[PDB]
Amino acid sequence: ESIRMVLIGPPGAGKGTQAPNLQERFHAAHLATGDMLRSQIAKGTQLGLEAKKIMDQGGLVSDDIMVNMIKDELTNNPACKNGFILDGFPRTIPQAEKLDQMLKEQGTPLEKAIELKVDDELLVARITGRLIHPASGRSYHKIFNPPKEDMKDDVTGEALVQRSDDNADALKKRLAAYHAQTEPIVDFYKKTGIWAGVDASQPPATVWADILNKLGKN
Ligand SMILES: Nc1ncnc2c1ncn2[C@@H]1O[C@H](COP(=O)(O)OP(=O)(O)OP(=O)(O)OP(=O)(O)OP(=O)(O)OC[C@H]2O[C@@H](n3cnc4c(N)ncnc43)[C@H](O)[C@@H]2O)[C@@H](O)[C@H]1O
Ligand SMILES: [Mg+2]
Repeated sequence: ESIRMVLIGPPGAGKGTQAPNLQERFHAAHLATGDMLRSQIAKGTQLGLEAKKIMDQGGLVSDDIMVNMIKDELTNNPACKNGFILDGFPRTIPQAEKLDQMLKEQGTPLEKAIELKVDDELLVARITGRLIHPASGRSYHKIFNPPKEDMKDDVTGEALVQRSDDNADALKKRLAAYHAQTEPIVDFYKKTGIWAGVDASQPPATVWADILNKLGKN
């Protein structure tokens, strides 16, 4: 129950769905930069308000902002001493290089980078059917993964919402940004030898068993 890892995948691939599994199993901290940004928006902070406009256009928030955010969480979040699951970070080559240097100075290098590979065609249905519980970050899908109490988060009973960047127009922008900016990082980790690919087109429990097999832990 110590892992230091990155989850990489296109929008809707399943990072947020699998992260709880990894978190349970390894008692690692789940560091999800999308959720962090959405917290900023919810607190109504100036960073949150300017990030929202970029997020809804399917753009990427500045590397400087994102690196600083993660630097602080690694440094002064106690939970990141067990290990951590990075979800949505790094998202660009500069973020990947700077993370590399941060973890070198701390002497705690990444063990695995798991790519959740899934064709883009499948991603539209996942995005447009998604409901989230804003408070926990938990995602459901109207077709593929329903709440038992529909439109209600099961674990709190609290209402589910749609994400404001979860539409086909923004998603086209999101997918392009992923192929242009994020997908090069997979090669970076291939060169460092910590990459493993997973078939994220399978259903959740099957992807999870695939991830466990690929972490060398099952
Ligand atoms: N480091 C950074 N640098 C720059 N900018 C940054 C940044 N970090 C964040 N940002 C910014 O913030 C924005 C949002 O970031 P973020 O929120 O991190 O978005 P993302 O990377 O686009 O990912 P998603 O959350 O959409 O996908 P997911 O894979 O986690 O999906 P889920 O598991 O819910 O699953 C999707 C849906 O399908 C479902 N599902 C999951 N798995 C399966 C399966 N196997 N089969 C069927 N249904 C499934 C779910 O139930 C759900 O309905 C960015 O676009 C950018 O603006
Ligand atoms: Mg997510």
